[PDB]
Amino acid sequence: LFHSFDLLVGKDAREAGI
Amino acid sequence: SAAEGLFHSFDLLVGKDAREAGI
Amino acid sequence: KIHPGVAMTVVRTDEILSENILFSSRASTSMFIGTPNVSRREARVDAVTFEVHHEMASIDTGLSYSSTMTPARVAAITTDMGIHTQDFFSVFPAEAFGNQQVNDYIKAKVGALCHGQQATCEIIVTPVTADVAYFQKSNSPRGRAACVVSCENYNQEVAEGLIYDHSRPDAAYEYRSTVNPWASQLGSLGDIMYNSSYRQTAVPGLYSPCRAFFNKEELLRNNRGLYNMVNEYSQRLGGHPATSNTEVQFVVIAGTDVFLEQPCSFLQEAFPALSASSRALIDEFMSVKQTHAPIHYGHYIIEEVAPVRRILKFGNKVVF
Amino acid sequence: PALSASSRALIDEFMSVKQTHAPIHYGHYIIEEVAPVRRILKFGNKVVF
Amino acid sequence: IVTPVTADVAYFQKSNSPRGRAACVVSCENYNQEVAEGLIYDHSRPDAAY
Amino acid sequence: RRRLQRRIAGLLPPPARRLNISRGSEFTRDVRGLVEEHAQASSLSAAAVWRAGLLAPSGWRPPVFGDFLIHASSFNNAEATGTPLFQFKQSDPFSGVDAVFTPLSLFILMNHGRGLTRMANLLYDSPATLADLVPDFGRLVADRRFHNFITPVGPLVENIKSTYLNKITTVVHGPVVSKAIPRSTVKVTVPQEAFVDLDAWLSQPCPADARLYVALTYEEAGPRFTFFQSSRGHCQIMNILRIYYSPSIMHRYAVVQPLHIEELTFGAVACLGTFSATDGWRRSAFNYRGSSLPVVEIDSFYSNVSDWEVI
Amino acid sequence: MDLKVVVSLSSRLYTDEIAKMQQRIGCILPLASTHGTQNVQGLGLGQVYSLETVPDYVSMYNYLSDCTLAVLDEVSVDSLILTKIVPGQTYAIKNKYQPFFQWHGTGSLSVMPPVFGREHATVKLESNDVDIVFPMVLPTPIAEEVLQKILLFNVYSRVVHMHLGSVSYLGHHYELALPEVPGPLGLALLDNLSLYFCIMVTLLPRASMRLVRGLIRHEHHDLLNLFQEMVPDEIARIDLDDLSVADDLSRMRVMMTYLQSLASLFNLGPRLATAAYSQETLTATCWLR
Amino acid sequence: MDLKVVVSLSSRLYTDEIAKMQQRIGCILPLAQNVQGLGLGQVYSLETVPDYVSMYNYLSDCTLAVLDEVSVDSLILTKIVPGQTYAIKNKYQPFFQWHGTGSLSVMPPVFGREHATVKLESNDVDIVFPMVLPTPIAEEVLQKILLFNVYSRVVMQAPGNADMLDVHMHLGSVSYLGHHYELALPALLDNLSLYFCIMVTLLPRASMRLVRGLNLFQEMVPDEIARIDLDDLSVADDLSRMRVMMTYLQSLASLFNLGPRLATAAYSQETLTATCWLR
Amino acid sequence: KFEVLLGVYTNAIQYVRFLETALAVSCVNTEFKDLSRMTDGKIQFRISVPTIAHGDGRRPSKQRTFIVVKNCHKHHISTEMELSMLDLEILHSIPETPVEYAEYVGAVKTVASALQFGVDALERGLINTVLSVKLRHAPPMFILQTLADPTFTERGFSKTVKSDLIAMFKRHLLEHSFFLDRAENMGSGFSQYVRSRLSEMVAAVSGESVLKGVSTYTTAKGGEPVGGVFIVTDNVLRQLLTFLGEEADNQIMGPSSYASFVVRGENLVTAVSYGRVMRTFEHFMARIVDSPEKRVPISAAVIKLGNHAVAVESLQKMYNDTQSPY
Amino acid sequence: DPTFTERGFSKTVKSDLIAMFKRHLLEHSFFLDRAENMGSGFSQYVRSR
Amino acid sequence: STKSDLPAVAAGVEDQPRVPISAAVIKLGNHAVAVESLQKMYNDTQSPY
Repeated sequence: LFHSFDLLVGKDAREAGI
Repeated sequence: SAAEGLFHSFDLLVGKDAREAGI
Repeated sequence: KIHPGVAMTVVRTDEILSENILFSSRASTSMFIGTPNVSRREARVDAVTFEVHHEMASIDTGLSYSSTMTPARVAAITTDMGIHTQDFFSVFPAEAFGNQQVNDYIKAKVGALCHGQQATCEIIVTPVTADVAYFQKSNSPRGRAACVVSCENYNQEVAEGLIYDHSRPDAAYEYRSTVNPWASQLGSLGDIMYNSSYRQTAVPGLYSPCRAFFNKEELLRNNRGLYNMVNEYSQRLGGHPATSNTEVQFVVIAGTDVFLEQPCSFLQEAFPALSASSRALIDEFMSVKQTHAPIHYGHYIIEEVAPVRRILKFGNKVVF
Repeated sequence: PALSASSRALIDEFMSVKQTHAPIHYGHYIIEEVAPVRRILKFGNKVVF
Repeated sequence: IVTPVTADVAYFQKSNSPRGRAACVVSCENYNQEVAEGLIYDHSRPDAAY
Repeated sequence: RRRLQRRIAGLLPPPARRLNISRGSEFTRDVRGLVEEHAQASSLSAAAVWRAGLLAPSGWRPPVFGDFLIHASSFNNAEATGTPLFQFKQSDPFSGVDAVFTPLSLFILMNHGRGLTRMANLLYDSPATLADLVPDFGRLVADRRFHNFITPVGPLVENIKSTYLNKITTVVHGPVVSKAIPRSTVKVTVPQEAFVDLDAWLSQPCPADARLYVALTYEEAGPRFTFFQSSRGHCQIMNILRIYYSPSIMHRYAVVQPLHIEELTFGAVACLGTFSATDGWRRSAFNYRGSSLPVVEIDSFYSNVSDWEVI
Repeated sequence: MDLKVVVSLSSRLYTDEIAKMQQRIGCILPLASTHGTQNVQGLGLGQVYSLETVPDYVSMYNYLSDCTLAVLDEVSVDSLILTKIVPGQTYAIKNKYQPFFQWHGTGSLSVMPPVFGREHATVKLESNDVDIVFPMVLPTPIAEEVLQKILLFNVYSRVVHMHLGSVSYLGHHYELALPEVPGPLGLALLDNLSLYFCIMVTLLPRASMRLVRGLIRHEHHDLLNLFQEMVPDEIARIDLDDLSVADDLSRMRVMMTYLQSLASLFNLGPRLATAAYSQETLTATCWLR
Repeated sequence: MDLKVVVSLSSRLYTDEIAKMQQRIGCILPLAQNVQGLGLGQVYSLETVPDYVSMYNYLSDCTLAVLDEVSVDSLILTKIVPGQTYAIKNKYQPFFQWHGTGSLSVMPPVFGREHATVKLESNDVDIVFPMVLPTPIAEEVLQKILLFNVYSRVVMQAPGNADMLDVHMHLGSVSYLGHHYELALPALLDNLSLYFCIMVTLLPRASMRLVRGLNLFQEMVPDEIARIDLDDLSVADDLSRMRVMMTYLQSLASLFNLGPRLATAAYSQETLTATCWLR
Repeated sequence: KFEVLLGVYTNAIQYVRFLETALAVSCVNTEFKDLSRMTDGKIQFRISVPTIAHGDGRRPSKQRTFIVVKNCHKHHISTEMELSMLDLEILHSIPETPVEYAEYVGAVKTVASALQFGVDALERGLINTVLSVKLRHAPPMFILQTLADPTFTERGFSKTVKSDLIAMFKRHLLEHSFFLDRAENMGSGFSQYVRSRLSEMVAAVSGESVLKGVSTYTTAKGGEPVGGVFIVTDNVLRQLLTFLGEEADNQIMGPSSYASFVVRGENLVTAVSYGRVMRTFEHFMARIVDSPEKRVPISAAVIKLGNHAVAVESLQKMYNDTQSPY
Repeated sequence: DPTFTERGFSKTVKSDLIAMFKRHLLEHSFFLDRAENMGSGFSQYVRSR
Repeated sequence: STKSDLPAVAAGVEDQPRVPISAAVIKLGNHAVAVESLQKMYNDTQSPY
């Protein structure tokens, strides 16, 4: 999604993400 | 503002195939 | 050596260099390390003055307090904890009496570098009938204690009543209004001494410890919420500082190199130091710690309570 | 300062009760030694340190 | 050393100099003759302890 | 010759960058060369300090020099480099020789008629030619007009040796640098016994450049030269020396007679230059064959002599 | 020479403070140091001009002539950037000041402490409890009259006085703040002026009294209006003597050097030379004189 | 950087204009680009009275410029900055020698209008150059022109106390470092003499208000004739007197400082040229 | 009759690294860096707190989500390195004789010990600013002995609970300040008292925190996550390995988090490691010739406080290279 | 002890450093004869000193 | 570096054959100090230690 937001927020999608 | 804390991924350009202006 | 009509509440501050321990949990903050970049500043013909510049952005992740710091152990009491008083003929040099012949005579009878700091102590006038039981615990040097963090935040009018209105009784001593009237009301002798609104002709460089207990803005700075008033404590506020290493305690001009924090400005209370009324109760204190007399017939002795248990040695009678 | 005394009385009670003794009497006084060498003092068998 | 009779006994229980002013040797200054001698012999300024 | 070409290739200003707005594809390589020059003139590597040496010819200035011709007898060649020279105003139209004064020779000009004395009389043992060198000394300090005939020309940077007709080259205005084409930096040597730091006398705004002041005064013993160092401005330092001259206003009160306008005037001060306030003054020791005296050493001096402003 | 200090804030700037700073961009600000990064605690004139004490503007004059000078270019969140002023560099300074003194003469300007009231230039940060005060920028002919009004209220506190308090400018009249007691260094400056006057009252010539006598009785100028046709007897009793040339010339030599001393005594605060002041952009390309 | 300023000459010169410009090429010239108000000549015109104080205030206001080449259609000059240095020359018809003097004053020329001018007959304007001269010479000619104005006014009103020839004997010539210069003295300079006059006659009451401000110590040193005064004065006229007193004293004191004070390092008497930097 | 020169020695400069010291357990070094590029220093969090569904009909047990905005701390660090131009002049000149070749190599070493001064300045500047952040967000332990305990709060901040929380601050400021002093005055309560105070610090700090991830900074012996780090001075470091006695790991942490800075953080000091200073200046001299012819172990002691294996580390050694205040 | 050299050797550090000298003399001089005052804690006390 | 300075600092100390000498070794944790006494040497000379 045009950016590099993976290691700032983490790996999991249920706890965190965008 | 409402853009005080949010990232933005992309934009939506209104049918402008060679223009960067407008809404 | 004859008693005057008034008594005093002599107040000083005591510095202490404390080796501290800092704790912080893992992943407390996120940090963006910018690449270092160079810039010339003063292109001198002899030797150019460079500059290596850096940027870093640190965001606090943890919404609670994810870091704390304890004062672990004392290293050295850097101050005197002494007897050297403030000299208001240095603080307010602009005011003098009517005749000059009596003015220079008064300046002759009073005061107009081989130890540490000398701990310049303030003097607050009080009536003599203040009971000693107020003076034996963590209290404020004026009459009313500052339970203004207890009040509602961002409201000056209700907070002004619990600090200056004596129509309601005190927060601690619910049966009396003030331990002394000459320092606790809004325009008292103790209020025209160390407040902001009457120290206009003061020399700004010197430091008085009683500003933390009489300056109205920092009394009313603690009016705000506890989640703000413990935030502002460790935010390097330095609203009531003193110098690190000089002879006389000066107020620092926004000194950032010295690390310091003042709980005597945070919770607005002063601790009673080791006093007496004669040498006899002093020698009676060191002989019997548990069975000493805190009150003799006319005399008294106030055992010290402090964050640091300062050990005394008089000869070989040592107390803890 | 060394272990003085203004009278033998104040030094004959200091050897008994080395803690709660009187350091200053009415006119007399006793000054404990605080030297870097802690001297063993023996008066009879009342040994203080 | 001859001293007057009104010297306090609290002085003579603590590790001091036998004369009145505790001679600040390094506690005065470094290498002058107006600050060291001023803090050692001039009694217009009160001494280090008392 | 090839060494001269390879050296003149190094001392060469870079060509200016081009923008070809007319063509299109050349603008791409123009901005590509621009970002290539910027990224290796900004990032932490040796290519960053490489671009600091080309100097881009407001940053750097070549200084001016003061070329004067004196006698070798009034000069001592054994001195160190940065010696603050004092040229005297000559009254003759075509003289050619000018009376310069090192502070040691100035000291023996001062004291003759009334350690710095030991070093001064060990380098300049003869007082006859140097009291003869001025036309008049006692009346010119009596009328209090000696200050306008003393002008400072800054520190020496290169002295060409001579048996007679000695020539001194001094930086009068600008950054004090040595004159030799192999480069060196001249340390200004000022003797400590006439020097003081004024902040050691005062006992807070961090300045850009701390200046160096000379204040010749008319003391009742005789002439006294003082090399003042301060953190402040010219209109500031005259007020600071107004506070410092506390026995001077008492002496001025001492002279009841107003018509004698000699004793109402108490010396003049002059701003000699501006050195690095951060890289402060060092104490050094200029040696002679007999003794060694403590000499205040100042580095990185930017000289601009001011006029004699009267206290 | 990238002379670009970044004054980082301790805490986040609020929006009304952001608009208050961004309204005042390009104004004169004094720095405490010249080093590569400073802090807001130590910035500005607020360390010497506090709400606590008396406003003593003479020590502020001396601090301004001592400390380095800067103008403000960037205010962002959590940080503001300042640009130093060195001799040899031309800067753009905009007249964004609340006492509106127009620089239509394009003369030498003067940096002045805010004598005209704290409240218009008390620009507030509640990020950190600091009160930056902007020093006022005004031309030299108004600078000499505000300095003489500062030096005259101290001498006319004992003995209408609205003409003494308020400034006299050709366009407008603004009221300035006058403290009753000047302070230590203002009284020191007035004491230096008093000792200068008490010494040089006897170092005045005697033909000028004959000039003012003959010109008030013979040819009344516009400049002789201050006496309102009145002469004291002091003028006659220093006109009881005969006039000479040599002692008058010597008295005049020491008079010129003493009035040079008076000139550099009154010359307080840095002076900046303007060049091609643009009225429409309200900015002026200036170097430090 | 670029610093070469061209003055827009609309009219082409004749040959004698080229001669009169090439005589005085090394001197300085002020500024306001336009050609009418390019110099100090607008004060020395027939439009305004030759007053001193407004001339000096303009000269301290206006920037200076040194010129290096003169053409027939372009006046090429480089302006003055405090950054770098320029080479200037003493090419004034009142001649003064810079034998090793490190200080230079730029005073308005009180040696007469014709002594310092270049008269352009074909052009619209009559330009002048301000006097560049060493500072002891400057303060000396200030003294000897100021007292000449005062001592000439006193003999116009009543010459029974001063004499025109006796004050012209001492005030006709300055002497500094051997070079004995002459003062061509013949109204001009009346504003400054009147300012100084009213100021020195207004200082006694100012000094007495100062000694009553804050005692007998500093009250002893005034003389017994300058001490005795009647202390009976209203607040309004005295307030105005002290205000205009320190006003004209500030004007007088900043006047006795000689403007942007040039400084030189090495003067070549062979070439009449010295390196000059702004100070 | 000679004078001997017995040797001339110099000290090596110890290359600290923020990702080598144990203070980087407290700060994650992420690969996003949009917020420095972003103008506004805030970031808006959409957190979601659970709540207990009420059983009674007192009030409806609504959902709860907080929209909290967190403003970032953008810091600027800047030293200077004065370098003399008469070394720059021989930097630009090409050498041909061994006297000027020795002078050229000496001036290159002078420049290579200026860029290395810059790297060792900003690396200690980075850790100094990190330490100054963690002293800007750390209220003291005598507050979090009570305020981090929900027994006083979360009933509503009334007048009364604040009026008792102030007086309970006053007790922990007295009976519990200078805790390592009381451990000396106490007898056989040496070990468990300081374990009690440390575990109370860990319980008072380690709570609800947004923006979580994988178990960063594992050790080597057990492999557990490191909970926190204890920055201390050297005296308390020498004491607290005796009051505790034994450490969990042999002063080794094993973090595979240091993998994206072994390429990114090493090639910044390798380019000034004197292999590359001489190489780049040789390349510039070649251009001047061209001109006229045309994972890892981490030294950090690991103690055990119940379940959480925090680390202890003293940076006094780092601050003592500078001879500055701690 | 580096904490007392954290700051510079100023004028006031040279007072409490003298006081710490005299304190260390009054307490920790003769570290061995006061090790014999206890019998159990000899080895750890001497190992500490 | 330091390792490249190791044969330069060790001038001839590394290139020596090594014999065992007699002393008593205390281990003070990580250091292993060597206690020894020379009074048996000073009492062959009838001279004060």
